[PDB]
Amino acid sequence: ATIGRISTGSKSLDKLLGGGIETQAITEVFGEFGSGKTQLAHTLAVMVQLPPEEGGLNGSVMWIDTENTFRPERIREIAQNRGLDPDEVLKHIAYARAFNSNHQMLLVQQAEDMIKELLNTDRPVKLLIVDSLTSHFRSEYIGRGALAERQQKLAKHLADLHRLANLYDIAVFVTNQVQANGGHILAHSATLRVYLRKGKGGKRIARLIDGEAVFSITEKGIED
Ligand SMILES: CCc1nnc(NCc2ccc3[nH]ccc3c2)s1
Repeated sequence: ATIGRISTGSKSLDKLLGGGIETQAITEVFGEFGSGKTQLAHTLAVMVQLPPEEGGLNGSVMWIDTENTFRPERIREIAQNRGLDPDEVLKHIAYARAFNSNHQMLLVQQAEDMIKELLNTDRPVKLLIVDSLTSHFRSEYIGRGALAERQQKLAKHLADLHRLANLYDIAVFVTNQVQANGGHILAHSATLRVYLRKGKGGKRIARLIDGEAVFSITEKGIED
């Protein structure tokens, strides 16, 4: 399959990304609590449902929530202000809450069954969100003595996600909380790392890790 791109809603961020986030790729966004990672996730869950002329892929979405932060009301707001029908947009998001890191891993296997079911339809899965990818792994494997096993489980989880992205032509989008009092970047595992932070006057700033884009959080999700 060719590489598809999903617009983020921000022309600034799209330019930094070369057009949007890529299918057949894992995009990892990391930053402090409150930097706006979940707002970018909510916006992408709407954008992917637009036609390609508007930066979408006419796609379905699968969302794995580890922290109870998915907000259907926010999806409705973004959809309404992107000229879509909010009921239709929500109908094409499949949502699940991961109870712990082992259940989170099983949900990715279940995701593959639904991906196969929609593969040959007019609304194939094009976006798989894991928000937040590391939180259960961090809370369940505390202490230096457990770090080796934590890394083992995380590496298998990421390999599973890599496989789905490439095999089924899906954009995988994962968030990761990293700050002074806790958090670890996903080493070299993601296809692409995006650092997100707050700036003066409520602006958000994005940089590619291994220019900068600037945008706001609005009723449209994010925008310049
Ligand atoms: C934990 C209870 C649920 N079981 N399923 C749900 N919603 C549908 C569903 C099923 C599998 C999934 N894999 C990733 C997202 C996703 C969504 S909610």
